[PDB]
Amino acid sequence: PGGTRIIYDRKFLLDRRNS
Amino acid sequence: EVANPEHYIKHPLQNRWALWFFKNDKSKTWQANRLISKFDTVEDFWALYNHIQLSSNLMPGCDYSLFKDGIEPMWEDEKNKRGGRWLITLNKQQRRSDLDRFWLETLLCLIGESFDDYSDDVCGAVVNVRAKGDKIAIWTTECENREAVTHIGRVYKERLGLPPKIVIGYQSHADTATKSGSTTKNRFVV
Ligand SMILES: C[n+]1cn([C@@H]2O[C@H](COP(=O)(O)OP(=O)(O)OP(=O)(O)O)[C@@H](O)[C@H]2O)c2nc(N)[nH]c(=O)c21
Repeated sequence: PGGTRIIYDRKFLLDRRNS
Repeated sequence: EVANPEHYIKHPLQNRWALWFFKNDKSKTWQANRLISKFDTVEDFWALYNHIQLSSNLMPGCDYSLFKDGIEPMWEDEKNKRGGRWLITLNKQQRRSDLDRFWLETLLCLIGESFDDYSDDVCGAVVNVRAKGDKIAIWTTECENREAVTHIGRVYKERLGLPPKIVIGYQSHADTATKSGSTTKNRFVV
């Protein structure tokens, strides 16, 4: 508990597949 | 003079990951059959992903493993010996329809830290390409951490989007059969 974890939703990741 | 990060900085991942490949030689020791590369940003993940063979294009008997940097994709590792895995068993037909997208979703779950705090229990995932049926599994560090293990399994099954009625099981590594099958049981199910 406690900690600024870097979290990415699938949409965010997929939108940069080719970027 | 302060450039805007969003314009030129790569999107960092919570963890640095390492991709491994396994080529069955039948003769050599399992361990003797290798690291591909590592990455710790979204852009670098895709650059690697986009130039390697899709799991469904690999020869039967090969594996792809994505584990947090420092954790070898084997039972003996400090972070896996007391752990286990959520196993996804695919039929032969699913090689065409679900293998590749299931593996990609697994990857996105890992690097994206999709299990919230319980993501710290995640070690990695492995996909086995086999003629009798492909398998995908997410390995966790401690088989006794019910809260973490059950939540991970639940979110994982949801993310894959397979029929909710289908049940998957979690087996600890220290319990793998050592005889000829000796009933390999599940500690948890979701
Ligand atoms: C993940 N893993 C697999 N092996 C070896 O690889 C064999 C195959 O294990 P497998 O997980 O690759 O499934 P496979 O479909 O090939 O075979 P099956 O399910 O028993 O039909 C094991 O029985 C071990 O001999 C392993 N051997 C060691 N020492 N350590 C590991 O972490 C490890």
